[PDB]
Amino acid sequence: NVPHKSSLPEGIRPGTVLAIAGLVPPNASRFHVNLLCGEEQGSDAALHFNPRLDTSEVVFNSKEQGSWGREERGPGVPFQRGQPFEVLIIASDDGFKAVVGDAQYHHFRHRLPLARVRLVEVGGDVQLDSVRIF
Amino acid sequence: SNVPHKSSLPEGIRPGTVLAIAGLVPPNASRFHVNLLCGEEQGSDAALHFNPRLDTSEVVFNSKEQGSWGREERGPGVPFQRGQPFEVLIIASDDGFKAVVGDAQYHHFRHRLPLARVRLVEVGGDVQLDSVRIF
Repeated sequence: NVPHKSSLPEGIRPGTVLAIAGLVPPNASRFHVNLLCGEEQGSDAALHFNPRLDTSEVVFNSKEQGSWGREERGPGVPFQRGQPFEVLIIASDDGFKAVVGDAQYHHFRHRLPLARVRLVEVGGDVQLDSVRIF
Repeated sequence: SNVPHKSSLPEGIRPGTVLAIAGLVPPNASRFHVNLLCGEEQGSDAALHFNPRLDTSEVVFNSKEQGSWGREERGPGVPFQRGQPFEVLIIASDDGFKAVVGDAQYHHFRHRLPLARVRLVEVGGDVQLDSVRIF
């Protein structure tokens, strides 16, 4: 289950849009999208977006110096085993707006500097159709 | 055909706002528009006028301020077709508006009016509107 990696050569800014389309496999337990601050294993995560099919929830968090912050959770779980999905992660000045299925889902206020984000990683139990940066 | 469609934005929009517009260009369409307007009055100032012209095969970008239009900019050819559906994103940044069409970057329009002046999104002209969403 190797995680997908896409570099952000000039990082991201208010107005950057990450569009991720995929399918949750029928036996899926969980998957994630990470906005990381570099290529090092264990690099800080400005945003950890973690749909959990097994525990019926979506967890948001950040990671800094190897320790996880306090979890935030969205309402319910807008993902279904066997079903395709489209997520938008939109950077603004205040944080990240996660859009799922054409509806605003959660707003994660910035914990780390947005200028530190350099890499998108997608891992876990997910079939990745496309990652696009607008 | 959902038109003219108005989405009021009383709190305005900021950098990181995404306007997703989907619809059908009907068989004999001449042109349609997406306007980011500064108020509800007729002839209001426009931070952005996005104007696909099927009849002349151009896409024009412009602004209107103090009742006067600015200098038009033009995108690269026309990524719309009579009889075909489309998906547009208009993305606001600190610097301007990025127009995405069919999942490909199409044009960047540098801000001419302060983004903070925008109060309303209007869609009109020869388009059968599917959905207008603002994130």
